This record gives sequence, structure tokens and C-alpha cells, in this order.
Amino acid sequence: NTVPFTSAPIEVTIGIDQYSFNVKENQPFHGIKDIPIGHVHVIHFQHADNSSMRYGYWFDCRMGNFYIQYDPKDGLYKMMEERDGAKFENIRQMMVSYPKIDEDDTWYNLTEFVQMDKIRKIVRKDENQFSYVDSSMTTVQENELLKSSLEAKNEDDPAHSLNYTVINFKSREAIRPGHEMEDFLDKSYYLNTVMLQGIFKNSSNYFGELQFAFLNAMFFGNYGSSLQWHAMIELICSSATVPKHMLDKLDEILYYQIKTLPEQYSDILLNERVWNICLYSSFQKNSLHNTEKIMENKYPELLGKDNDDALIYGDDEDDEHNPTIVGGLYYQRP
Amino acid sequence: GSGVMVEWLESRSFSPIPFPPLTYKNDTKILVLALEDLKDVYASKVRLNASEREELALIEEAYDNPHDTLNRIKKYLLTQRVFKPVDITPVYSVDPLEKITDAYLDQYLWYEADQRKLFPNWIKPSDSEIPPLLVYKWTQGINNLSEIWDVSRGQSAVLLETTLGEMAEKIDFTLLNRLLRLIVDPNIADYITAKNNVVINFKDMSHVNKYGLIRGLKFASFIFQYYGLVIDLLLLGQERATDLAGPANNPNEFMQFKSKEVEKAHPIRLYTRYLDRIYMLFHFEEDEGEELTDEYLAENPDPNFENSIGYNNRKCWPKDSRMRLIRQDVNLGRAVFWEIQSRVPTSLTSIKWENAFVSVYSKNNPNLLFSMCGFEVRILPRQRMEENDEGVWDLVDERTKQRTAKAYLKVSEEEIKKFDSRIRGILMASTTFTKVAAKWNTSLISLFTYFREAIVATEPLLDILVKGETRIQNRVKLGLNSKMPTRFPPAVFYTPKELGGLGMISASHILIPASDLSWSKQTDTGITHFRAGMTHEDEKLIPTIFRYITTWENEFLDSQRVWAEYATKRQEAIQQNRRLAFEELEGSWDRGIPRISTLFQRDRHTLAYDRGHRIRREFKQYSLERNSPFWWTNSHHDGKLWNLNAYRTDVIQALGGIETILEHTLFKGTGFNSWEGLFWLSQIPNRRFTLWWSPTINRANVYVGFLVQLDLTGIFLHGKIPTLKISLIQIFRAHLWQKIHESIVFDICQILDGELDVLQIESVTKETVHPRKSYKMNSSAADITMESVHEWEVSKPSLLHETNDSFKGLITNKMWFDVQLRYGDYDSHDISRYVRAKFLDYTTDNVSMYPSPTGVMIGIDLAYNMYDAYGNWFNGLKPLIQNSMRTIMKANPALYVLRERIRKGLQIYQEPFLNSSNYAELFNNDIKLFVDDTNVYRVTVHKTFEGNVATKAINGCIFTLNPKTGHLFLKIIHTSVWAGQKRLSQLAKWKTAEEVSALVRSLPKEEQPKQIIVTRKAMLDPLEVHMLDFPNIAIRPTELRLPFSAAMSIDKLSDVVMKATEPQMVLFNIYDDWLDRISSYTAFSRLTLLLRALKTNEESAKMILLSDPTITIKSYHLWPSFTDEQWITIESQMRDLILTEYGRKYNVNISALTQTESSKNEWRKSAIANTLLYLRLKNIYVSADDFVEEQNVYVLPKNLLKKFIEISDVKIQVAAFIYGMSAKDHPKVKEIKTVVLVPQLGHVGSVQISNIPDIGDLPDTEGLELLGWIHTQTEELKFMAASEVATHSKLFADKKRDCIDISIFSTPGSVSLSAYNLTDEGYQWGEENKDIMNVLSEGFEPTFSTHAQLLLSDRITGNFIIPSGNVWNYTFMGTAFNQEGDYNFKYGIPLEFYNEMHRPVHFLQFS
Repeated sequence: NTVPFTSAPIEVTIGIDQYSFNVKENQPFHGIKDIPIGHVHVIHFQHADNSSMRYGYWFDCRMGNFYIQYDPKDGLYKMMEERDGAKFENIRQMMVSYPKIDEDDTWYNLTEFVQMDKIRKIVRKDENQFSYVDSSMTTVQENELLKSSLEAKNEDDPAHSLNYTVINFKSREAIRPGHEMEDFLDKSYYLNTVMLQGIFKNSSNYFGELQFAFLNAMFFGNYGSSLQWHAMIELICSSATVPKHMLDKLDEILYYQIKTLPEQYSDILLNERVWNICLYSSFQKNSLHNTEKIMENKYPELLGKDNDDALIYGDDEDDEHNPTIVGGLYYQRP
Repeated sequence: GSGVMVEWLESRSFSPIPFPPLTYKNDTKILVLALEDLKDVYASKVRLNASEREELALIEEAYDNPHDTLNRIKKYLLTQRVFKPVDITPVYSVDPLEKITDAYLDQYLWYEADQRKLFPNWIKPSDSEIPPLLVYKWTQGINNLSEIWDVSRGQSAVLLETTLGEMAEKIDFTLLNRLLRLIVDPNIADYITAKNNVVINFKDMSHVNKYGLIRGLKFASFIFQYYGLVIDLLLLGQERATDLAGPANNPNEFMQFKSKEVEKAHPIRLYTRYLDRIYMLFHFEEDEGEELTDEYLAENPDPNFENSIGYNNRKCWPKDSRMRLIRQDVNLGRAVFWEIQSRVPTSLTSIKWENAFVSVYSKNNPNLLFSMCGFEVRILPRQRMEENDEGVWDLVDERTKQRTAKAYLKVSEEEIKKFDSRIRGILMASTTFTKVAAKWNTSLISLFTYFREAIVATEPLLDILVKGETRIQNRVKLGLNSKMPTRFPPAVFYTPKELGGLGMISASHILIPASDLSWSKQTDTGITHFRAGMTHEDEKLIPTIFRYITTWENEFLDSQRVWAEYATKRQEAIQQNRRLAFEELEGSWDRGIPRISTLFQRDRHTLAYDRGHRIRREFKQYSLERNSPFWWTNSHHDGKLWNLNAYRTDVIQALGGIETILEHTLFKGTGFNSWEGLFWLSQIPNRRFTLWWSPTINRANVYVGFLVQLDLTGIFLHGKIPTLKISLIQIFRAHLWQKIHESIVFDICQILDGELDVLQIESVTKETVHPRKSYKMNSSAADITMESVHEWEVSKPSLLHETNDSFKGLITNKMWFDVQLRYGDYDSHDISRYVRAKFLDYTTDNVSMYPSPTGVMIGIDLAYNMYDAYGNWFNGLKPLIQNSMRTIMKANPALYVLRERIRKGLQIYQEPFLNSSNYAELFNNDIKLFVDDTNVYRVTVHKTFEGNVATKAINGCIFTLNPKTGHLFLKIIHTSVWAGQKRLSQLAKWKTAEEVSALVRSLPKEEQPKQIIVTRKAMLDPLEVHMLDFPNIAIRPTELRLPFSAAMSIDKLSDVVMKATEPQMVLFNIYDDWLDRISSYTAFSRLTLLLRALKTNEESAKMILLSDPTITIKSYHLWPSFTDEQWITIESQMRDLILTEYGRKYNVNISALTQTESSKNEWRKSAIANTLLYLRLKNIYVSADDFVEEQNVYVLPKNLLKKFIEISDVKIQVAAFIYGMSAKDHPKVKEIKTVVLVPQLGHVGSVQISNIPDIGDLPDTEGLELLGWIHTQTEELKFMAASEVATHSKLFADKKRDCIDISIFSTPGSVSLSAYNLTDEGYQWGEENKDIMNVLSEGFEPTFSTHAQLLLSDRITGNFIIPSGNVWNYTFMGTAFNQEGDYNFKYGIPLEFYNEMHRPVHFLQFS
């Protein structure tokens, strides 16, 4: 299946899924065809004039006939659905063919659990069957916390908020009264009862939101998405009680995410604290075999695995995670 | 070979090294050295790999079980002759367990061989000196050779330098075993030769090592140097080797001879071998030279005069300065080498003309040349000056004390290339900017700290340094932007890491441009600027490393001086029967090589047994793949030989100080006013570095040709700088720019509506604006419009803070406000200039529609957190807008959001920390509690000599304090809380959190805190979690180090804690009733001062509080009822105490007022002090060494030690006899059952004890052995003092010599117990030297006393015997005391030193 472009008024780097290419002002680019019909997809944009953010549209070719059109008024490329079937079918070799599937089956592995109908609940815009995301969009969680922490109320567009599941480790939702220490140190209740059983119903829906967070983080450099992705990883790793199939499936999921992550975005994406905790101290520190290996390979510096530089300039304060030593008896050389 | 060694070793009477005995005195120490060396490798690294960890765990086991390991090891030396295979990569990995026996053997051999003088003075490296110092010694030694520079009679000097080719590689094992058996036990020999004869695995091939030393074995150094000695002996012959070494009963120092005639008796004046590099300095008279040459030319004719061809010379020197190839000198050089080469079988080593340099000094050759340890050296004698200031050594004739020669130094070509490849390697890697900087730094420092003054003379190296530094910069720049910058601020490179810079160290000429030296500060009263043009000082360069490292010459001259001084000071102290105190050397501590500081390190008595330590460090290259670049110095032996702290200080200052540096960063954007030093071998991620420095990197002076404005903001981007756009997008997410604008305008509207009347305002209208208006950067419109009741008389336009307006400018009835936001960069962020220009531009705009000719443009720079305003004012308006902007800038919640997101992006890190800055709020009306959890989980510790640590928990408490009211909620945590629980240090935090939230619950809404401030950061999560039902209570951390932990030094608090038998809440006012007379603020400063003192020196602080016993503590109080006048004194005393103790630790005297956090017989003083002695019992150190079951073990009951210390004195020695008996069926275990307090007259450094008490009449005294005596002292010694010996002998010489001396070093904080036996020589000297009062005296020897084995135990208890009169302390009854007295005794309770029985009565006030 096929997404035509009406034209290409302005110079822009275009991405589809994990692919990318440049289009020049008024290049005769008439879109993309032979798009693999199975998956969700994302077609995204960064204008050569460095003034723009990254933006994009998630869609599913099975849900309709979709095409891209520049809107000079708004100054961006817009997805649209061709309502009139015959009208579309009318709308040669500058229609480029989507590539043959790599040996990895990379995109499926990144989007295995991602579903358009799930996307559409996180990005809320009813009139459309495709979903618009960009770099600047905040989360419903952040928007809530703001007003919580806090004349003209005049709303923000709800479609410009990412309605990710609210995950907050220091919340009443996460911590049962009378089980404060238990629930904070072992997040199994929050994961299994509140999240998996309560909200997501199953591990497929969990993984979908996790995979979608990641990809919005990667494609758009969206802050709330990188946060959500880390928080959903940390929630599993911080639970002593997790279904076996989730742990095995997570290892693979993360492996592919870290494999596909371009070096040049890793700084911004990866959270040093979360990755060190999950891998080396959490309940699930032994459980992510393949992810540990690829991370230690691509990003040792992040994990303190860069195996030794000279103290230049030549202090100590007392330690919280030991007892306070009142006194002692010490046998030793004088 | 071997014939030479036999003749040599017999000539030396060499005493073969035995197999290590079962009870080898040092075996212990030898083992720790070996294992410490083995661990060392893991000191650096945090996350271990598997085998790294597995290896480490092996060593620790070995360490944790010493004597087992010793017996394993000696077993394998005795019997093991087949071994695991060795992996190589050349670096050798040897089976971890083998390495233990091997490193143990290494140490044993080097120690014993050093003791036995196996290796003569010429063999290097020597523990004696670092390599640069060898080179120096060698050049001085040459200069000091008798007549060496004389060419009157056609003399010649010849310096031959070459390599013993393949020395290690051709070692023959059968020969090696034979050789070893001359010097070591034959079983050690067999071990050694067998251990070389093992399988080596490389790639896929393995092969049995048939010959060749394996350099990676830990004792390879020993072999290599022993073998080298064989070759030295061939080169030198027995006689000359004997001249050089000196007689084995009186050996020569390196290069020294017994007389001048022996020096001159042989042409070989000097010899040295550094591993496989030999140096030979010959001297010839004209005849001997020609003789030798003719003999050579006979074998090897050179008719055509070709001998200059292929004659190695030193290219690093100018042509005139290198050796001149004059035919006579060239033939002498070749003849000397020919002679030398002939002396050594090629089966031992390959000596080739091609790898030799032969420098000839003569009437035709004024320079003597050599290369050593990386240095090219050229000696020019003054007399030859006719024949000059960089990298030069002055060579002084020791006899005339005149400078007779200069040594010129350069860094060798080889070492220049090595450094060049290190830098090229950095650039050529797989990295964070900081990591690249840190590698540059390591390489630079490694180069400079070694080669020092040689560098400045080496122009090709200066060039490489400069080019290398530029390439490091260029790498950072290319990472920052394809485009590459017009110019670049040096602040980003050379600012230290603590301030977020790369902390590069420079070796280059770098201008700091004046334009980079501007900074500004916003105050309440206005904006202050600094620019370079304002001062008349020097133009600023980045400091370079050149001038921060003391030259080797100055180190060495100063070392000679401070070590002579030390010897002299030590002599002088010994002359007064004293030991030299370290305080007398304070001031030469960081001088000397070794550093004088080494004399007083704790590990010193053990390092004494670490021999071969230099070569051992150098050979690590063969057995570890990554080693320190500082392979040539060892800080345990050498001390620290550089210190670059002044560099950091100077770079900061040159860059314009903190203030200037931070103006280049996003620091002001965070909304912090003051620097405090808090970001986090850890790197700054490139993203973060980029963001932090963005104001100075992302500006038009750095990048041009690509200027755009970022959608949804007014931020400009001056190129595609990696990561920055996204960082900034994230910061301003969800239309924050527009929201800040709207939010600020809303605030101003609110304020205006509160002033309708006061300012005759009719109405205030909030305009509605285009969506993007807040970030239309080239036109504007009004945001607020304002209607006059009647009329306004307004000024012509002026700035917000200009003070002197004239309101005669215009009449108006409509005033507008335009709130402008900008995001400034380093080039342009002057908000005053900006708002004036924008106002004057926009108001004469034909596109900005303002609704009247009169109004005010307000401006806020979001990047620099500064503001101003310009336009028309009427009376009252300017001060209102002043106050309003002051409050808006602090409080606006959208600005708050901006600053948090900036702080997040920078990983600064959240409720606001408590701070000096906001400290004062503690005393507003907002109710607040401090929580300190430090004393919640407390233990006492038992550590045995092994390393086993048992803790036991004692009662603790939660310290929760209202700093405004002084109310202290002290929750007692009884030990039962911990019973059966695990992970106690984590549980402690949650238990604290639970107990605090319960306290808050128990208070009525009235009194519930608004904030809880936790002293320790690990309390944050647990308390936030436990306070979820109280969302309006903020939990705050603090950076302040508050001294609440010292609360348990307040007796009345200790007492209730220690007495509690269940959980309990006790309420206190920690301010007593101070608030009747003083403020909360003042009470808290006083509390904090008092607790700081108690924390810093409990004893002194409690002395201060206890001085006047007339001033008491009310029953419902914690502190004494001082007057105001007395509190002033007390306070000042504690200020002093703190800083005394601070100068007594950091060595400082008196400095800048920045702040932090009748006569005779005053026995009364010491009597109060003595009531504090019990505190010292909290840390008890017992002198201990490896259990020997052959020896007695003496067991002192805890209860007797307790009582002994309680009754003792802070200054005066107190003594008693100990009695006991061997346990049942345990002859070796001698239990102390009774202490006998005996009449005595004590002194500071001694005690007159009366004689062995006759106690035969008392019951239970059947059985009781006299065991010896026990006493306090105030000096810490590793031996029995001369005075102890004198006293011990007097007591025991004629009666029971096996009596021990238990000496207790009593000091604030602790007691240290040492038990000793006294030798018969000990006893002899004591007889000769009666009534000795000093630590030393003529004849005295530490070795008079030997370590006795002492245990404490609380399983047994003792009792006391006392004089029947109860009195024992005769200080105040001297005349009544008779030391030869025959006293009587009874069981009882010894009075304390200054009990009333012992001292003058004190008149009190008839209550």
C-alpha cells in the first residue's frame, strides 16, 4: 500500500519507520508505495531550515488511504485521508517503493506490540485515524502535576498532550498505606495489581505503550516519551515478582531498541541512573541477558565499564548506608 | 660465566639465602606486601569483570587466611616443579594462585638479598633513587672524577653506552640453576628454574618454554639482575669490580672510591647498568690510549680512514656540540668497544657496535655525551666554554664547591615519538569531550612530571605539544559543529570540571580575549557591569604547565638541604634525650626525595621490608596489560613529587574568576544567585556540556552564516550544534515561552488593579495578542493598556533604576506596558541596552501599533535571568514597577518552571535545598522541623587482627527539632526494634520516616510543620513516601552539614537514650530558656556553635562547659545557667576551640574572616578533666601481631581497664601491678585477676612506683602469679621508653624477668594498649641507668623490648588491691612518700587520682 505526496514545496528530511531521506524544494517526489501492510508506521519530518522541530504522523495503511500535503499556512507537511476512494486510486517512478525487509525484521521487532488503536488513545484526535506527534508535546502526567503543584484557563489542545499511563513511584497509587517500605522497595504490587491487572489488562498492552514511548523518544527527542520508556522499564526491573514471559520478552524488546538507537541521539535518550540501577542492582539485574550485553558493548562509559585516569589535583563526609559507629575495640599493629 | 660468580661471591663471603623457615620472623610482612601488590591492579576500577573479580576474591581469601597460605606456599616451593600454563598477549598472565607464591618469593628474595648485599652499588634501577635522580647523580659523579676534564697532557675520557642484546632471551636453565644455587637454597633454585620451564599459550599455538627468562613472573626482576651481574663481572673483571663495589665489610656508595689512587688505578673510572643498558666511563692518558688503539688497528686495519663511517653520534645536538669525528678519537672509541665486547661470550648476550654509542672527550672534543632513562645529556666543562640556558644542570666540584661544568638535557627522540603517538592515539580512538581532555591531561602530566626542564630545551617536543593541543581543541570543535568556529572562547576548554569545563592543562600560548572578560550582576537596586577596559592590569594568558613543576635540579638541591637538616634536627633532639616531633619538621614536609612526609606515614615500619620496589614496578610492564604512566615513582616510598593545585587556582583567576567564567554558561538561567559547587573520574555528557556553555558557544561571534529562530520561542540558533536544539526544545516544551509572557503580564495586571486609587488609574486592560507575539522579535504591540482618572504628567523615557526623573515631559491619559522576553547569549545579553533600543525602535515603528505615545517596555532575559524597563514614568509608577518586577522575578510560577527545566537539563538535579542563601527563613513564622537520623542506628564494633568485624547495636534516637521554638522531639529507638530484622541501615531510614510521620499525625493542624528538613539525603524518599497523606508539607534536603549528630554528646540526652528499656518519646527544649533574652536566630546559632564544638573535640568542649562548678544546670535544662556576659565568653571559647582543632588538623595558623560550619596548682583543672577520661574507652586499640601459640597470651578483664582509666590522670602517669594465673589446662593463657594500686609519685614521662607489694596475707593470694605492671602514658611509642625500661628493670631484674609491661597511650578519643617483654640486655641497661625520666638516653635501644600478646575480655572480671590507707597518689605528699617503703594492703576500690584523699580540699559556699 501507498502514501502519495501532493508535492514537496520545501526542503525536508523525510523519515519512514527506521528509514530516512532528503527531499529538495520542489523535487518531483510523489510519495511512498509498496509499504508493508502488516504494521503501524511513522512518517516524519525535519525541515532543512533548522528552525523547525521534528514532527510526524503514525498510521496504519489498513485503516484507510492516506496522503501527505504541505500546508503553507501552517507551514508543515500534513497527513490526510482520501475519503473518496476512486479519487485516491487515481492519485510514476518518482513514487518510490518501500524497501525489502532487512534480515533483522527490525521494524516489526520495534513495533510488535504497537497498535494503532492504542496509539489513538495516547494521542487523542478523534476525527483522524492517524496520529500527530512532535518534539515539544508534554504528557498528561506533567500537565496534571503542574496544576497540582499550582483568570484565563483557555485550554491547551488535548491532542498536543501525550496521554501516557501515569507512572509515579511516590504516589498513593504505588504505595499502599501500611506497606510503605515494602511497596517502595519492591514495586511488584504496583506492577502486577495496579498496572498489569488494573490498567493494561495484559503484557501486550504494557509493551505496546513502552515500544511507542521509545519510538517517539527516538524519532522526536520528546522528553516525556523518554521518561515514560524509562519508567516502564524501571517498574518491571524494580519488581521481585514479574511473569516469566514478560522478562524474556522485555530483554528482546530492549535489545532491538538499543540496537536501532542511533549513536547521535543516545546522550539525550538514555538515562544513566535507570540503566545502571536496572542492570546492576534491581531485582531483575540478572534477567536481561541480551540487553546487558549490547549495552555494555555500545555504551560502556554510561555503565562505568570504560576500564583509569590520573587524579590531577592533590576530604570525606560521613556515610548514610552504614551504622553510626559509636565506638569499638580494635586489634591491630600499633 | 659462573666461574666469575664463584670467585666474586667467595670474595664477598656471600651467605646463601636459606629456605624460608616455618617461623620466619618477617613471613607475615613479606606476604602482605606481595598481596597488596597483587590487589593494586583493582584499586582503580569500580565494576569488575568476572575474572578480575574472581582473581580479586582469591587474593582476599589468601589475605584473610595468612598462615594457611604461608604453609601452602612453602609447600609448593619445597616440592612443586610442574605448573599451569602461562598466557601471553609481551604480557604474561600467570595462574592467580601461582602468582601468590611467586610474588611472595619475589619479596622474600629481594629483602634477603638486599640484607646480604648481593647486588653491588652499580646495578640499577635502585630503590635508592628515581630515574631522573640517577641521571643527575651520574652526571655529578662524572664531574667529580679526579682531574676528569684535564686535557693538558692529551688525556681522554670515553663514555661507552650499549645494550646487552637478548640477555633475558638466551638464559639457559641448567646454567641458571647452577648460578642460583650459589645464592639461594637449592629447593628455591629448582622452583625458580622449573617455573620458567612451562607451557606458553599464544593464539592457537602453545609451546613449552625451553630457555629464555619469562619476564612476567613476579621474581623475574631478581633473576634478570643476578644474571646481569654475571655479565658486569665479565665486563669489569674481579679486581676492578672489587675496587668499585668496595670491600664487603665496608662497601662504597655508588661511584665512590676508598681513595683517589684506587679511583685512578684502572682506566674504568665508572660503571653502571640500568637493566640491560650498560654505561662505562674510561679515562686514558695519551700513551695508554694510543697503545690500546694500535692493538685494535692491528687486528682491524683502517687504511683508507673509513672508521668515521657508521660511527654512531648524537643527532639531537647541533653539529658543533655533538662528537667530532677526529680520526684519533674515532679509533679510540672503536678500540674501547672492541676491547669491551671481547670480554663477554655471545651465549650470554649480544653486544653489537651498531647498538653502541661511544662518546670521546679530549683536546679535540669538548663535549661528553650520553643517553639515560629517556634523557639526552651533554656535559660541557667550564674550562672548555670557548668550544645555553634552557634545561641545564650546574655541575659543582664538591672539593672546590665551584661550578665546573654544565649538563645540557633534551628529551630523547624515542620519548618524543612515544609522546607523539599517545596524542595521535587519543585523536584516533573509538568519546565524551571531558574524556578526550582527561586523556590529553594524563599524557601531558606524565610527560612533564618526568622530563621537567629537559622539555623546554627540546624544540621538536615543544612543537608537538602545541600542535597536539590544537588538535585536541579541534576535535572538540568539530564535535560541536560541522562548520568550525570563527573564534572560540578558551573558557570552555580550560575552565576546571567542577565548573563544568573540560579542565584541559595547557602547554601553549593562549590569549584570553578581553571581550571574554565581561560579566554582570543584577541586584535589588540595579545592574552592575564589569569589563576589561575598566582595570589597568596585565593582558591574560591561559597558564601553562611549564611553570608549575619544580625543576629536577631544584628538587634535588632542596632534597640535599632538607635531609641534612633532618639529620641535624634528629641529632639535636637525641642530644636532649628526646624524639624528634613531626611539628619540628612542619615546613619541610612536602620537600625532599623521598618526601620528608614519608618519615611519619603509618605504614612505614612495614614498607621497610619492601625491597626491589623500583624494579618491581618497572617489570609490571611484563605481567599487566595496563599500568600507571607513573611507573618510575612510588608514592608509598617516594611521597608525592608534584602538586598542580596552584594551576587550577591560577586558570580560574586568569579566566576572570568564577563570576566571569559563569557568565559564559547557563548558570544565571538556573536562577541560583551564588555559586556553591554542585553538579555531581566521572565524565560530563556531551549534551550537558553543550547546554551549560551554550550562551558562549551558540552566538554569532562563534558561528555565522546559518542564523534561525527556533519555532515556539525567541531563541536564535547560530548553527546546527549537536544536541542543543533538542535540549532547548525540551526546556521550552508545551509553549512555555508564550506561557511565561502571559503569566508575567497577568501578574502585572493584578498588581495594577491594586493601585487604581493610589495612582489615579481608571481602568486596566489586558490586551489580547497574536498567538506568537511574545516571540515576534522584530515588532510588538501593547500587552496592557491603562486609563487615567484625570491626567498623567510623565517623564521623557528613562530606565527603571535611574533615579532622577523630571515629570515635565508630557501629559497623557493612556499608558501602555509591553512585556518583552528575550533569550540572550554571551555577546548580547545586556537587558538595559536591549529594552532602550527596542522601545525607541518600536515606538517609532510603522508596524508596531501602540495605543498612545506614552508607556513602558519591560524586558526579561530568560537565559540570564535579568530584567529592566524603559519608557515614560509618572509619579509613583517607577517604584511600583521596581517592586513588582523584584517580586515577579522571584515568584512567578512560569519562571519557576523554566528554571527547573533548565536545572534538569543541566543535571543539577525537587523542593529547594536549605542553604546559607535561604537560611534565615528558618526563623519566619512557617513552622518547620529538622530531622536528623544519624543516631538512629548506632553500633559498637569489635575488630580482630584478622579483619573480622562484629557490630552490636545500642539504643539510638531520632532528633526532630523546631529551630524557632527549641522544642526537641527525641524519639528513643530501643535495640528491640532491630531484633530479628535484616538490612538494618536501610530499615533505619524507614523506621525514622514512620516515626516522624506519626509525630506529624499526632500534632493538631495548628502546629503541623509546613516543611521538614532532613539533614541526610537518604531520608528524602522514605519520608516523602510516609508523608503522602500530607501533600502540603514539603520535604527538603540541605547541603549544610548541621551538627545535630553531636546531640548524643549532651549527657542528659545520652543518659535517657542509654537507660531506655522500651520505645519512648522524650520532649526537651534544646534552648533551655534562652528565648527570654534572645532571638530564635541567635539561640540557634548558639546551639549550632555548641554542637559543632562537641563534635570537633568533645573533651575540650565539655571542659569549657564545666570550668566553673558554681554555674550549674537546672534540673529541667540541658545547658548551664550562664549570664549573658558569660555566654559571650563561652561562645568565643568554642569559636576558638573549633579553629584551634581545625588548625591542629590542617596546619593553618590564622587567616581571613570568612566563617564556617594562685596560678600554680590548678590541679582543679585536671580533676574536672579526669571526669571525662571515661570517654576515651569508646575507642580501644590493642597492639597485636600474628598469633604465635608458642608464646603466652595475657588477658586483661574489661572491667579493670575501665576502672584503671577512670582513676588515672590526663597528664601524669599512673601505674599498678598486675597479678593472675594460667587458666585451667591452658598454661599459655595468663589471665589477669587483680590490679594492685601501689603508692607512687607520677610524672609526665615517668613514674616512681614503690616496690612489689607484699600481699601474701590477703585471701585468694595463694595461686596468684605476679605478671608485671600496667601504666598510662601520654606519648605513643612502638617500644618501651628508656624510663619504662629503667623502672621495669628496677622492679623485676632481680625477681621475675618474665614480667610484662602493659603501656596505655591515653589521649582524647581513645586508649591504645601495648604489652611488652624486656630483654636481658634491656635489663642490663636498666640496671646501669636508674631513675631515667626521658623517652631516650645514652645506650637506649627500642630493641630492648619485644611484643607481648594481649587480649581484652568481658567474659572474666578482675578486682583491686589498694594500700590499707587507701592513698596511692603521693603527688601532693611528696615528702611523705618513700619509694623503698614497706606498705600494707587490702582488697578494695581504688580512689581516683584527684579524689579528696589525694589532693587539697576545696572551699565551697556553705551552700
